[PDB]
Amino acid sequence: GVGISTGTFNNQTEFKFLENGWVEITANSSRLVHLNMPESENYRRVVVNNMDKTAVNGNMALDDIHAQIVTPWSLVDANAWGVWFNPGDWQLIVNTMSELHLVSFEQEIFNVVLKTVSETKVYNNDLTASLMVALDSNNTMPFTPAAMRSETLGFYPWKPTIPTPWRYYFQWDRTLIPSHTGTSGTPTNIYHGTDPDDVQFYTIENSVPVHLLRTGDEFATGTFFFDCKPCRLTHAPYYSFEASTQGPFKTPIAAGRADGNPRYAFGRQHGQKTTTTGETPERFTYIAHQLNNVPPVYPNGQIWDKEFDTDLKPRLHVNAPFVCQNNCPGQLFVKVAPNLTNEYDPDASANMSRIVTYSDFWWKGKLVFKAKLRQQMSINVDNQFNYVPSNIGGMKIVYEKSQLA
Amino acid sequence: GVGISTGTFNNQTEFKFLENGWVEITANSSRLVHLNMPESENYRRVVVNNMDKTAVNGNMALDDIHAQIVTPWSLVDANAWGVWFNPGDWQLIVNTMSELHLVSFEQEIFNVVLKTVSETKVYNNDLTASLMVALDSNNTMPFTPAAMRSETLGFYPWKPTIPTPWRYYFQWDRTLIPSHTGTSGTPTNIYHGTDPDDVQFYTIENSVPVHLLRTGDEFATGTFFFDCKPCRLTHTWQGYSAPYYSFEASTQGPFKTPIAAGRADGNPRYAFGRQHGQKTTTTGETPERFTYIAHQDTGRYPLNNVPPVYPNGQIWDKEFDTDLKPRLHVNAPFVCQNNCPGQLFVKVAPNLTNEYDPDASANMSRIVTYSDFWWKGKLVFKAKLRASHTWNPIQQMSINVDNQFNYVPSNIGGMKIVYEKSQLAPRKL
Amino acid sequence: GVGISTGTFNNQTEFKFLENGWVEITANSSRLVHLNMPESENYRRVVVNNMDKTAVNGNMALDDIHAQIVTPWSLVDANAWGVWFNPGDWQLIVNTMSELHLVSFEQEIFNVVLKTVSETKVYNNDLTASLMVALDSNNTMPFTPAAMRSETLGFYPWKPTIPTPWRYYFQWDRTLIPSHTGTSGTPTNIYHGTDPDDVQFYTIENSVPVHLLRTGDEFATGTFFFDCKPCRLTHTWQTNRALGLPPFLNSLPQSEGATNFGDIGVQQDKRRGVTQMGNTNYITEATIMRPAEVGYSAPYYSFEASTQGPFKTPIAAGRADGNPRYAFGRQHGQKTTTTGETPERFTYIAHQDTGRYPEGDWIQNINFNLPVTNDNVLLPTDPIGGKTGINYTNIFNTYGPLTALNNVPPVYPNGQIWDKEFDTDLKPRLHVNAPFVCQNNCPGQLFVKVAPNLTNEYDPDASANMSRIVTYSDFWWKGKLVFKAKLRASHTWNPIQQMSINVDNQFNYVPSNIGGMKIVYEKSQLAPRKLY
Amino acid sequence: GVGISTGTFNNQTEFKFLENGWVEITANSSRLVHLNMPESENYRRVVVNNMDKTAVNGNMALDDIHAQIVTPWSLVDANAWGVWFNPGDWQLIVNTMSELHLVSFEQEIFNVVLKTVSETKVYNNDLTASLMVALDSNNTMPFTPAAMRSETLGFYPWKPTIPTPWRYYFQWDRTLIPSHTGTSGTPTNIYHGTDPDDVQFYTIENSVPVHLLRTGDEFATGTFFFDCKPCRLTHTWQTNRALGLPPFLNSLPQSEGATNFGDIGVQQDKRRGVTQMGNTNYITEATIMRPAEVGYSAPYYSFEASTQGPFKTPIAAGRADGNPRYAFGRQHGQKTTTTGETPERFTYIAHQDTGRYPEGDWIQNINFNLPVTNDNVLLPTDPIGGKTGINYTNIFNTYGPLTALNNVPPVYPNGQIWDKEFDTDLKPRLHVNAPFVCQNNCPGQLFVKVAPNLTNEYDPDASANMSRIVTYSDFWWKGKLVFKAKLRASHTWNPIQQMSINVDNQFNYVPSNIGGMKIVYEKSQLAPRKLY
Repeated sequence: GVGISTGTFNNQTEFKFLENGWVEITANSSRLVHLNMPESENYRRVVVNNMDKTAVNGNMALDDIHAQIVTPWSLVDANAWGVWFNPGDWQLIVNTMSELHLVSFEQEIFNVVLKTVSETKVYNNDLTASLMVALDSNNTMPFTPAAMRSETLGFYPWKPTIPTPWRYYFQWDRTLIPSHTGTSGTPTNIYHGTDPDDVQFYTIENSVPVHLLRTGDEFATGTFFFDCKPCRLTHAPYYSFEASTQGPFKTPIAAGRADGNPRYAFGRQHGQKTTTTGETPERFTYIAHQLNNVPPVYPNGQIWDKEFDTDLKPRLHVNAPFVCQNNCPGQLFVKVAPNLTNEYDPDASANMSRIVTYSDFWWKGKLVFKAKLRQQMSINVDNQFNYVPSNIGGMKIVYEKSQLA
Repeated sequence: GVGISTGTFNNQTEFKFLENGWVEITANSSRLVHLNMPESENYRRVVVNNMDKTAVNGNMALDDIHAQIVTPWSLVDANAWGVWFNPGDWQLIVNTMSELHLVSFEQEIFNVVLKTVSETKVYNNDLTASLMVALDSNNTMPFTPAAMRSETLGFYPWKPTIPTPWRYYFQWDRTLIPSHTGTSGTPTNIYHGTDPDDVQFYTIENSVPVHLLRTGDEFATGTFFFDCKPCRLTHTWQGYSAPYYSFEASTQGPFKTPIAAGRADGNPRYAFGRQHGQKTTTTGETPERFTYIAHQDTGRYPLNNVPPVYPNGQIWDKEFDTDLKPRLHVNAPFVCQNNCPGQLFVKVAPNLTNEYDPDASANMSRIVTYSDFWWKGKLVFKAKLRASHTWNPIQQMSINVDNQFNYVPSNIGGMKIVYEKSQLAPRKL
Repeated sequence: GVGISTGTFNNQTEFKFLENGWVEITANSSRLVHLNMPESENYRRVVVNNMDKTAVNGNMALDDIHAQIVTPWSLVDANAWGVWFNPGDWQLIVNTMSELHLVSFEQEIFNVVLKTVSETKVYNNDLTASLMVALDSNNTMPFTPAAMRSETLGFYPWKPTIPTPWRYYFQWDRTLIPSHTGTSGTPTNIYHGTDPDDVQFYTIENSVPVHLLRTGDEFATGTFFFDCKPCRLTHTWQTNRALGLPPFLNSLPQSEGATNFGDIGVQQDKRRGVTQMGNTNYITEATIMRPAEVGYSAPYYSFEASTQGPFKTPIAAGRADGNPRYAFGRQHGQKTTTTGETPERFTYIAHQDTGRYPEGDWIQNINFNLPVTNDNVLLPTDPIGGKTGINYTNIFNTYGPLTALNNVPPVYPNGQIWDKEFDTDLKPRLHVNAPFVCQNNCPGQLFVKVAPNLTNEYDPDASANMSRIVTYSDFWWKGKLVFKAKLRASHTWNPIQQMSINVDNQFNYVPSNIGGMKIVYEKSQLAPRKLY
Repeated sequence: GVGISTGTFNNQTEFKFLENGWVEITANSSRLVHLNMPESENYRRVVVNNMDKTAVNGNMALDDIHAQIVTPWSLVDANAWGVWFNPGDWQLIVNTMSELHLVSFEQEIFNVVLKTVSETKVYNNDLTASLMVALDSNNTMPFTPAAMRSETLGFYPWKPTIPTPWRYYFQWDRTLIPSHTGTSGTPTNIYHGTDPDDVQFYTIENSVPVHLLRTGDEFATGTFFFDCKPCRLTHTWQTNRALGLPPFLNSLPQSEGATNFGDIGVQQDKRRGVTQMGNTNYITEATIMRPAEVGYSAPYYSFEASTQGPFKTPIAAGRADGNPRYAFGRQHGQKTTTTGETPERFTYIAHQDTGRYPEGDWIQNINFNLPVTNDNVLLPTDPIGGKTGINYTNIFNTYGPLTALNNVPPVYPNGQIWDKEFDTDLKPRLHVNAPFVCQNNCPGQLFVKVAPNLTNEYDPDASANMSRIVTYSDFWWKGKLVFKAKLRASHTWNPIQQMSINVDNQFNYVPSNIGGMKIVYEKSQLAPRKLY
């Protein structure tokens, strides 16, 4: 019933030394996930357009036009290195391993809590409510990794996290004619529409089976198994763009030398010193010491990515060190179910009235690696106070290098 | 479920006699433990610096400068004699036993209650919330014995108790040069910092498995068996010397030299609160104190193991990790040779409001929550009955007209637990 | 879980019949027990002293000095007849059965409910809180029968009852030298304190395992089995004068009438017989040697003082003096619709005879000059020590090897069923408060307590008393007391006395028109029995 | 647990057809029963005494004098036809079936919901409270059928219903000497009290096991099996005059018409046959012997007195006198939208005849001079005792050995199904209140009561009533009542009378605009039966 705990928290990293110099690294991660109800229950097709900001000449790069489907579901995405390791185990990993294999992965949701709010405020339990959960075992919905927009789960184990609200790109048509400063006119810059052949409207309910979870039950994924090739730990015009119906896009660069090497911007969930004020994210440029695979990036580096469905297939992915050879883990989508009031009628155009409900549920992840034992990464006077908390409770995770030897 | 209890309260002390003059002494103990949520979840690195008191010349002994990690957890510690034995059982043990061993220790948390508070206050059961419990099985965390700070559980089975909030020493660099009162100059007094090489930052989440306990399920520690040497409940009437009141110093600051003997210099002086011996209905913040003047006469005017001190003294302690280990520990009679029983850490889980978002730098908004959970443990000893070698009788503890009323309550609920000596019998050296 | 009932209510009485005349009387009793939380969680050593009432000269008997350890626990005690039998069953037992054994006993608490109070008032279920239950099976703790204080459970299955807050005598030392009205000064009336070696501080927590019960669990004791001697539901009418062969009447009467008596045909000094007064020729029914003595005189209303203070001497058999007096409240027999604090009272005048009549006794000189002179005889009229109100019977004591007595009768509904034997080396021959006495061990006392339900502001290092959520519990109690009894036989031509409803006591056994019930005392030893 | 349902609502009637022309009618019934807590938890003894109304002369029949023991418990009674059947099912019974037996019966309470009210009004649940449920399987309690007060469960499946508060008769003595308007003084009219040898105070706690039901458990009464005689759904038209062989007719009619009668040829003083009136040669249809007497004349609107005051003499079969008059409320047939205190009423005019016509009766002298003079005949126009309004038929009784009766017909929807046979040594041949009579045991009555939900201010020693949390409970009752019925076969050429819907009675069997519903009365015995 309600009073039985359904799981156990686990955030230890286990290093099981095997025969012939191999080692199995089991990274357990566990977070307390907070989830508020959706803003609206209906899917919305919204087109953003910053024409007033980019109709001016000489800022072709500042283009934001994109059509996306706002989906009420929220995405639980642990695809980032910071979710699984603190600086101690990554220090051990970079210092003592040589190659690294991505082995297996599982998740589970446990100890679901659902609460309601009413007027001053009072918070009450709703034992009858439910949390809608869906796992995309067959990848019906599009693959949307949250590490790109920096919206994965928080890297700190002892603080809660929120899942990112889920959305995907609609397919549209756009043309923009570039120009330099002092150009003698306004180039063409319009939003055509959507090609009907490219219209695709995915929905979680039609696609994936949804498990309704009350306060006393669980959802658990199967142990999804990888077969990716290993990544070694031992170790192109500039000012260029291209364009299509998507609009302009900066060209890809295979390897490094606010340009060249990749720059990561991030917030307080994702390694920034938590207690600093302001909305400004803290940033780093990953100047690595260096086909050759891209290097991992503690903690905003994405771990895995999907192979493309195109006839062509690139030699390497710019954004992740590993790539799904044939299949990826299923994306986990969550949503607090509609808690309706008695005044609901569906034949009124007004949006439905709902009881203000929110959910707290614990997530546990397990991620297994296999690695072969081979500078020395170490603490020093300069970097010392980055790896311990402040007086008033702040903490940061400075980025670190994945290839030293 | 919610409506079914999970364990039984027990404070019985059981004497089971065995062959060859040995006695098994099973000391059960049970308490009701009140746990508030942490003041803040974030791990804090706090430095305290009493330079105002220490800078005055002659105040070297008042050095209270240190650095500590303030954990968002609390420790349930039962490493004190008073938790297990009432005065009558201690009288029986001291008066009839010559030697004493340890056998085992287990624990459990049962009947979790988890309540919330709303504004005039009104109290509501939140059946869904969880109590985090983590037992450091492998002794990964620093061992922080609670008896030295009088932080152990209460010694009265009827009064509820509280767990100590947990905190451990971070490393700090410090130096102080002494100066007597009347010295005109100001000595060196500086907090140097902390060595990078010696930094250690542990968290409960990454170090130990953490069980969640809703309001109808248990946690049970397996019976951890000791291997300690015998403790003698007799004193030799028939020693060593040391520098009196000499304060040595190191990277962390000054520290007094421990002495393996005593007269009142050298003898340990305890200070404790109302949970742990002081009369419960006396007002004021001052602690009750005594000095344990042992019978063994190991000291000399200006070796054998330390006495047991009832009710405030320790039972066991962890052996040092150094290659060369000391002859004895000044603070407990027994010492675990490879591992001590694991430390039990408890915490009320976060209970967030709808307003929460982590991109704000401020502390999280929460629903006020507190936990009442029953705790039970059993501590297994093994003792040998004495034999009357001498013609005369030995000294024995006894109620008498002076100490009579210490052992029974007052006209109101006042109770106190006075210390008794623990090696009354003499032994031939 | 929470919503499943965990037991049944049963207040039936079953009379199962066995071969050879025996009957098994299984008496089920069930109640709804209401328990408020303790006034304070701590143990208190309270000392009571009514020095002002006792300092007045002549009030030796009004002493109430004692020292009691007040305890947060409450005791669920069912040791009284009214808890088990209603008046109709008692009619059946006393009228039909002769002997009455005690076979077994068991208890169980079930369907625990537990609520909280908060301010107007709102009552909320507090499911996760606990009721704290203990059963002292080994009888390590002091025995405390609730029957003596009118503190047992209620005698109505349809009224909720309450448990008694438990308390036991701590040791004390006291001296109270007597006085009469208008004595020369103030006698010594001081409270010494407590001697150290008799101190005994008991607590539930250290002594017995305590079970924690939530809204959805039970506690049941085992079936205790007694070994008590039989109690007799008959009574003996024969004093010494009624034993043996009566004298041969040589001259029987020739007509009916109270005035026409029979006559013994031989002069008193010429009669034949056997007598113990060897220096006398007279043989009379007052002087003929009987086989033994039935009953015994005792110094009635004598007070003796051990170290704890004065107390009355118990008298084994009554006539007045000796006969017990029961005072009881509205749970236990007083009319429930009455106002005021005055208890309803009765004196149980037992039918059993074998008492003494102190105004009829006398002592005379050994020489035995039968028309006795004043100087050779001592009467109840004669003062002892010059006090006009005291005579020799107030100090006399005929207890000896020749004395024979009966056990005290049962007293429905307020009396006590069983009792524990003293732990002394030499034990008493009877108990004045119960017919059955456990020889080795008695039913274990059952203790109950509402567990601490703390508020967020708890701080055990502070000296102030703890703040608790106001909690209270209602739990159903059920018990099963099994008797074994023999049926009587019509030994004699005449009928015997039986209990019966008549026009006088009719309305004592049915409720009034506003719900007022009462239970009135019934005699227990109606039928006569041959002593010799 | 709390959230798992524990039964299924069912109100189907299933007609299973066996071989040899029998039908097993499985009557299921289900009702939501609402129950408030008792008004007062004590058993009360209340005397009703309307001396004001019966002291007016001539109001003797308005004697409402009685003592009863009002109890906290409430009774669930389903002993009425309307609870089990609807008009369509009743039609299929009475139009098709000849005999009806009673086979089985079982009950079950399920899905107990308990709620508490706190002052605006907010209705909170109380998952820990309990509902007491008792079953008198042994029939130890006083039997109390609720049909004779119209307090059975309601007859509509969708409406919720309430159980009757329970009460039973205590003993009393009364005398009421009758009088008429214009009498010279006040007759004796006094409540004598109660006699001790007849006192009987039953309590549910002491006499049956009582189960506690929390929200999540059931109580299932086992299947009770009847042994009652067949109730017949046919009626007997044959009076004494219709028995036997008719006379031979010589002059049969030759034309059709209202006045075209036949004639018996022989003179009345020359007919052949057998007659009882031996001194009379004349043979005729009022004279010819018949095998036995059908029906009996009884003294109508006669009253007799016993220790408990006056009462009416019942009559087995009515023609007015004897015909039962049913008064009933909105649960039990009256139009549910009606307002005000007035029961809907019907008088059940049975089809069966077997009655008497008092204005047609007469007695004449044994000589029997045929054109009887005035002084040789006692007509119903003749006074008895000089009273012009009271004739000989008012005091007449001709029950005898030759008297044949039919059992009382069923009455739909308010008629009682079964009744308990008297515990007397000599038992009545028929009961007038229900067709079936249980020879040894009827089904155990099912008593219900909300448990005491106390507050923290309770002490038993207070004279005032205990303070309770205002509680009420809703629980689902289910019942099955299995019959066994024989299908009729058409013996006659002609068609029989049948129940049928028509234009006049159309809107009695369907609801109104505002949801009102009514259940009108239906005739039970329709098809004629061959008596002889």
